[PDB]
Amino acid sequence: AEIYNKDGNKVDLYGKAVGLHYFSKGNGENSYGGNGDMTYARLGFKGETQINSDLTGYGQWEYNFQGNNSEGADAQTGNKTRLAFAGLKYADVGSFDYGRNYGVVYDALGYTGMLPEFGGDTAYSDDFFVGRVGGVATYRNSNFFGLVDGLNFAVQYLGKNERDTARRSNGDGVGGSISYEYEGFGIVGAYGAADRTNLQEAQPLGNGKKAEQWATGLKYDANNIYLAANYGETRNATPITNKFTNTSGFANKTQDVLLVAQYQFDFGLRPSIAYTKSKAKDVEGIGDVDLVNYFEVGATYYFNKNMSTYVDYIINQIDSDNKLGVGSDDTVAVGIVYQF
Amino acid sequence: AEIYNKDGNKVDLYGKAVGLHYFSKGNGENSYGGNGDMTYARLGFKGETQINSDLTGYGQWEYNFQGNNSEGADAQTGNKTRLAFAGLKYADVGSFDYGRNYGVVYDALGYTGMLPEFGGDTAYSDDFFVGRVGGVATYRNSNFFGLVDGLNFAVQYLGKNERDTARRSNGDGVGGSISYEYEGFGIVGAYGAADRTNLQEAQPLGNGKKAEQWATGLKYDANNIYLAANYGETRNATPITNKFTNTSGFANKTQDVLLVAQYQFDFGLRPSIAYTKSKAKDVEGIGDVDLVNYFEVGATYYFNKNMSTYVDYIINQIDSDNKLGVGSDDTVAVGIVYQF
Amino acid sequence: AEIYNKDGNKVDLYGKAVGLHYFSKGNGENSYGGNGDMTYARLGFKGETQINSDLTGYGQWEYNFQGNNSEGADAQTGNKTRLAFAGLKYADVGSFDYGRNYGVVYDALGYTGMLPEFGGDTAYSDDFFVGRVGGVATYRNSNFFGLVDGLNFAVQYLGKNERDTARRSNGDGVGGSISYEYEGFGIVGAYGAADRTNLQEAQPLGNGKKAEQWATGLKYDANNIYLAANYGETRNATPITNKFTNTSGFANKTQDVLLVAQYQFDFGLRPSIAYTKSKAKDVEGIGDVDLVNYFEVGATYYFNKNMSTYVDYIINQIDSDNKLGVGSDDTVAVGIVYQF
Repeated sequence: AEIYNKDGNKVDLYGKAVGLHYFSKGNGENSYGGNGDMTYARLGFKGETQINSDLTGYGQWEYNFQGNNSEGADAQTGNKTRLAFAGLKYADVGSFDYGRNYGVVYDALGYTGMLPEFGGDTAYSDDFFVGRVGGVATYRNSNFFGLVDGLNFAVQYLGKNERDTARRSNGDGVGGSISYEYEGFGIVGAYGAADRTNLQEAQPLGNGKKAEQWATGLKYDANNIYLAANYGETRNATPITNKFTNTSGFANKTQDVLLVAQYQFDFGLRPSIAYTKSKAKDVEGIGDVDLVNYFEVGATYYFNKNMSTYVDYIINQIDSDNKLGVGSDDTVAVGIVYQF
Repeated sequence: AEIYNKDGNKVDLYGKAVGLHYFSKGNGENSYGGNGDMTYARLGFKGETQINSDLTGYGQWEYNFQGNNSEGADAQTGNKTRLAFAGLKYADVGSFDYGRNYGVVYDALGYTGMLPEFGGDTAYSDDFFVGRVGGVATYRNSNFFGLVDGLNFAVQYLGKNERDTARRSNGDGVGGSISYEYEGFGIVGAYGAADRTNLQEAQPLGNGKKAEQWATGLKYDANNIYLAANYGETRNATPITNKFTNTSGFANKTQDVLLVAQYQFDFGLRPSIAYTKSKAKDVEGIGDVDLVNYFEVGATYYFNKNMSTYVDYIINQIDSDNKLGVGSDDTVAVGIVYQF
Repeated sequence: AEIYNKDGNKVDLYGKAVGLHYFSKGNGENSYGGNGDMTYARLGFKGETQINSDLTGYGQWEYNFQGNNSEGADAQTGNKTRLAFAGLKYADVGSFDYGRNYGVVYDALGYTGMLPEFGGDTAYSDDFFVGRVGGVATYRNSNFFGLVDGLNFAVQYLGKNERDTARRSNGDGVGGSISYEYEGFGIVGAYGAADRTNLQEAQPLGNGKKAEQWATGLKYDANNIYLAANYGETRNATPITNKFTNTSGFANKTQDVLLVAQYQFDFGLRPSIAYTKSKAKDVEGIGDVDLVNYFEVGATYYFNKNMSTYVDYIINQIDSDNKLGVGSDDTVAVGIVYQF
């Protein structure tokens, strides 16, 4: 909600309270999304100030407050800053920003990250260029310096992040993306490669000294219709865990497919149909293993722009004999969102 | 403070900074409220959007930021989300919301939770239906579908919450409350019962497979006068700790009484007089033991609606030979509140 | 940003997103400021309500959200409440507030805490009266009851804070400051002494039962020019660590000097030149050792009041044979700030 706007500076304070609950059988240990209360809230700000006609400064922060913890010792479980960055946009020269933000390969995966509650399985956090990461400097150009309507690109520099955990770490790397949008149609190509840290290399699963990730996407976005598809692959970048051995590391190789089809009725109802499948290849020990594999059917109903509710239903196709221990049960999420 | 209100959506961003200090003798280990700096702040939002004349969507989040921690490792001590839920209210049909919110038995205990700094001792957090809990779906009806002015009820479904701690856990249960308000007078009755988790049962104190809590309340609220009284009981629901043995669990049984008398002078001064006593029965090993027992005398002075200061004084009636180790010293809280 | 102002109550919600990165060689273990992503954000509120013509109530809270943590287990690293207090100001009688706030000796050190990214090295947190501490009650008087323009003083009472750590702890103490400002010129004198806790005394380094800190400051602030200087000393108050022995405690004695010279060009550029040196005397075992010692050259460029960027460069004068293990390498900070 734009709570402030004076002297060329406008501040949008935004947030939401999401009552949420997952239904899966058993202790949801073997299901797709788990089970039980998953309530949470978000609070963030996006500011933008016009330094002059061609120059704009801007910043953004967003935090995640779990609403399913007790007020006891576990009270902070799941809380975190999702985004934190500042930047400048100059005329048709492009924008530049630095901070915790989205990796460039997500310029592609974004296409199918449209499910009511699930989806976007391959867009992991602190996992190089596919989701939100810290220490990324991003340059973006729109309409090719204003010379080509619809042609955009981006290059991104990822600074080394040596964390206590191999999962949340990364070495230096570069990434880029090129996309093109013509009247409802959009196509993207994105790619990044980075150094792996000592600790990532000291891991049991996955083998290499460089991580890679690319994804391409195609979409048709117009006339109440949204159809999108993604295909990408990765080398030693996707994190996996053998639940049996309690071993961990990264998939040597994966091939990822994501399809989404949705329609927005005029009265508020937006049905969703989706398909996801990410399979790992050459896992040291297992061979080829599915990591994610399911059909999604769900629907969101918008009361207006501040209120909505939805049911997301995962029809898990993973099978009980999955070598890594990946869960095979179904999950149903029901939620009620208020937002501003 | 209502910082936003356009297109039927109004956002109230609220909060407070409370400079607070407790005075108790010794290391306040044996006193009622402890001793020393207890400064803290609150930040929350309450939004409400009119989807149409009969339908309203709404959400709320509130957080607690301790102001008495260092900026060192202990910096997060005491921080937590207090409330987080979204919901809908439809015409005279009632409201429904889901998230971290107040258990229904507090519809009763609320009556006497009016002290300047203390009071409301029996309304514990993450303790089934008496205080704030996670994963509660609540239906509330006002004026009996609009057919009976002043007659309200509520039913609430509590979802299992298996936490790492027996204190912060709960099984599934249902609760309800009926209250009636006629011209300054109000009466309430509230009740809930729930399953106890394995871990709650594995505890040294308390014995059963079901937790119960009911409370009734009576109040006279008009003419600058506020007089209220509560009486309730519980089975295996109230958490207790033997300080000697360092044993823990729940009271098999308790009987709780709370009385409050206050007056609001026209110039800002609101004196308070209260009495509280909660006694546990059949504690495995001790027999009957008082858990809370005191007189309260205090006063709040309102400079206006954003500024106030108060002194709350607990005249502890617990005695030094209390079998559980419950403290017997007095405590005096002084505080200065700014809020919006 | 003043997001609210009605009925004599105005709320200023403020914050910033700072994309930040440090450049130091090696693993920045031996450099002055470290190395890598240091992105972060701030969110705070300052409220003020006019109770009547002579009386004002007010409160403030400010929090620090690190933007360089993953969304994993380390997500909360560095987060904390910086300030949290409420208070009243009455006519020319003075103001009083209580909560987590700035120690009075900082009324002096503030003079030179003006560097783009570094500086203010002696103004440690939870370190008695020099930086932000919890449980301080502060009385401030301006213009000597309105009888002497430019003459101000303050007295401050610090309540004992027994934390789990000797570094973040303190006993009771009192502090005061007197300053005088005449047309661009300002002079200050500040002083405080406090009890040290058992745990502080149980430490390997430093010896005494009372901590002291005083600093004097001189400044010339006018005509786009800012020149300031500080000199202060401390007894058993400054925290130090022998990196070799991994020993810790407080410096028996230190002598601190800080000089700053800056100029604000009309077009937005504010160059900075500074010098800092804090040396410990009588360290048990080492003798005299420098703790901080460097030249700073840097510059901030203001796009407007909401957007700026800067480069701060530390020319470390500490030498590689520093007895405590204090780092000797240089550090360069580059940052881009959006704020409101």
